[PDB]
Amino acid sequence: APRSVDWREKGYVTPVKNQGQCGSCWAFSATGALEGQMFRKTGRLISLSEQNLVDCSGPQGNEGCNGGLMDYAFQYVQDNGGLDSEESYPYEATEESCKYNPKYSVANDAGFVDIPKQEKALMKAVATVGPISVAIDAGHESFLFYKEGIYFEPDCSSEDMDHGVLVVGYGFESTESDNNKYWLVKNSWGEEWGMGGYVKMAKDRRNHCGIASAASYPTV
Ligand SMILES: *[C@@H](C(=O)OCC)[C@H](O)C(=O)N[C@@H](CC(C)C)C(=O)NCCC(C)C
Repeated sequence: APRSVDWREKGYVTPVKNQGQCGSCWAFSATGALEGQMFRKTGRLISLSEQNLVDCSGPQGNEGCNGGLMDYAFQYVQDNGGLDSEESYPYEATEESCKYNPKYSVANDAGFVDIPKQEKALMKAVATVGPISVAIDAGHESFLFYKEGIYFEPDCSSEDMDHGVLVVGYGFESTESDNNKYWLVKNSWGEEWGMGGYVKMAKDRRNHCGIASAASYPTV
């Protein structure tokens, strides 16, 4: 497979968003993955509504600002027959009653694919599909203060993930330790966090922070 992938250069990726103080990481991960697959299909990049997911995908198992899962979001879009655009259903960082309106739907999916729990399988998916939804252990102060370089947290867990994010590619850069490979990850904490809102997370370092343990994408 390729040594370097960046789906932002192919037009698959919207700008970095900010979930605020709502526990809706799962919705931002899911919209990011669906934005990529919809672009793959139609050639149009349209920002999608996280609030739509927060308010409306409870029946699929999500819990609004109290948490959720990207697969449940993908199941909602399939079950519901649509998902509204960001512009039409903007983000409020709080859970309200469902206000979905199919007239303003701009996306659909026919299910989702869970990737085997191996970084090699994740690499194949990123290389051939587009941006991929992933879960990571972000529960460390080092992640809060990340600025640049390849993120490696020795206390990171590969089994207990708490934050859904989006892999938009992978690459390499020479480092002191010769652990040079990284996943290119879009976060949802605004562009002031990390490197314009992105983090390079250690790749092929024993599933660091669990990035390959719960990876998936929607079928479009
Ligand atoms: C993620 C978030 O906003 O983190 C703060 C930045 C949420 O807390 C969240 O939904 N977490 C989620 C696991 C992620 C998606 C890997 C979770 O804890 N889900 C629990 C089960 C769910 C069915 C309610």
